[PDB]
Amino acid sequence: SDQQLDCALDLMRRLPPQQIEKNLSDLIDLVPSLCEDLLSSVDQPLKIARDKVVGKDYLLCDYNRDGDSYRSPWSNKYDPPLEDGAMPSARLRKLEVEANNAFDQYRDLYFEGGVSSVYLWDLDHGFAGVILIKKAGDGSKKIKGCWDSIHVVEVQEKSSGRTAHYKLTSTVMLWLQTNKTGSGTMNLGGSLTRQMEKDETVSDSSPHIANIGRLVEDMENKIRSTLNEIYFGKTKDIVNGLRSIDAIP
Amino acid sequence: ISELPSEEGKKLEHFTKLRPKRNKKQQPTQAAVCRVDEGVDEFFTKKVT
Amino acid sequence: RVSDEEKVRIAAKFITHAPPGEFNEVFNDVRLLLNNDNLLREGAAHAFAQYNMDQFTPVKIEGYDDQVLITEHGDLGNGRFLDPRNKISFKFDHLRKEASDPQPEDLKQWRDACDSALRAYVKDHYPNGFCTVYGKSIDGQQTIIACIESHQFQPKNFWNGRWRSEWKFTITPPTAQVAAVLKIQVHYYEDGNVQLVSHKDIQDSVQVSSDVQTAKEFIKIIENAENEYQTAISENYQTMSDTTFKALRRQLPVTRTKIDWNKILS
Repeated sequence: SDQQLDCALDLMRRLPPQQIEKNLSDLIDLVPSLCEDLLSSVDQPLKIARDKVVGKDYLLCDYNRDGDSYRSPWSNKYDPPLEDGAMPSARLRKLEVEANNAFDQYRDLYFEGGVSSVYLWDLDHGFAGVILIKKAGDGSKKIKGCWDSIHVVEVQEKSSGRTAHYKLTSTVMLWLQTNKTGSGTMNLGGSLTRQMEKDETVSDSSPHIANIGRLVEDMENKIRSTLNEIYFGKTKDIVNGLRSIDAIP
Repeated sequence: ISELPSEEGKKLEHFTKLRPKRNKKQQPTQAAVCRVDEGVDEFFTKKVT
Repeated sequence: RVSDEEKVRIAAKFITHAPPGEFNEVFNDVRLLLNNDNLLREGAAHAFAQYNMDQFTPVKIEGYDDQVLITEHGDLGNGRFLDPRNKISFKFDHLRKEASDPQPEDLKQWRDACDSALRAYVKDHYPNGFCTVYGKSIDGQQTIIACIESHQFQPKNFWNGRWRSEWKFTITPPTAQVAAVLKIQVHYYEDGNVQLVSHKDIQDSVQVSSDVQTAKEFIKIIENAENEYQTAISENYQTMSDTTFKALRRQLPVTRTKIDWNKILS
């Protein structure tokens, strides 16, 4: 059933990524024993909830889910309200709020809009975080686009504490669609994932959020490039090898 | 019925398996809670019929 | 929880949503998860056949050197399919995708002519295309149905793609009402899962004359439509590239340099 999980994950590399939500819930119905793991391994399009209390938006993912509730990085409350959901230590909550600000500036500089959310949670020897970002297009040219970032980072502090080890697993979902007399309906969707593993110095001048940010930055810069190569280059070249306007020599 | 031929060479690797884990207190009631996606239904239904 | 019935309903659903060239993998995955082969055999049975018929799965019949498409228009019932070119029934295995037991079979002249012009057309424009033409009566009216399937399977480089076109010319001389569905799917799955899903509908009305004359007009009409479709798709890719994508994430901030995280955290 480590074997089952694999098959499950293999299947999800293959079913139209556009229907991940319905496919995942169907998949868990098929193999319930994989519920907890399927929910933390299968990426879904990010959703947005309003945080009434502060009237700000935030992003949803298994990592801020408990019961059927999601926690706001603003007010730190669960919604719907939940009796004793997982919470960061007050220490961690403090850093988390600081990672939220830090990455709101990141979001701004690189996306010039969109939403961001950062959720941290405690680990035995360090912590983990997930940095989430969503940016939609304008609908200029009747083409819809949405960009989804999911950066899940593990941080291993060593007793020295002069350094830490960082495991970043990064996903971006890119979603484009259009209906033109052309052409007709066209939906180009999916996601790329990549891992990094680095040791960085943790100091007052080089803090965790700086280290993590720099990783998340190298990574998106990379993936942005590959998304551009894959979507509008590779899948394009494939379409044009199925059929040719010009008669074949 | 039995296992059919695969021409892929190697198994696919799932990176999200190895991510950090977050223990919850209350487990999900449903996989979803409370559009990417447009045109995709009719791709699997549209027919000259 | 759910019944074993709902389990196969789910299993079947997944199979029919298998991407081009990936039926075998999706099948292996589902069968392991269901973990009940006679439940699979029983329950997904309809799925296998739909998949091949929907996908316009092509098959070689030993003896003929024209490949034939599995399509619901060729569905003779009871495991068999028709090959209108060579006028034969053949048994077809939906999991192995093999034809067997070719047997003789019983708008002839128009399907023939249309067929000829279409083979010509397919061999010119589709690198690995095949086609199949049916002439039949649908609820009192005589119709030509021209299916085209073409694909490229590159499993070793984690990608597959397929074009299908399906054209229905229902003939009421001197007019023919034209309907067509065009479908393209591309899947690239290295370190991810990106898919193109496209389809265009066509409704039109056209002139009709003699078998041979008419056939050529039909093929010239088809060629035209499939160019607009393909061209427009290429245009979409270009607008997506240089307009929409760039509006999602900048390549660098406006400062033309990477972020100063020291400054950020101040």
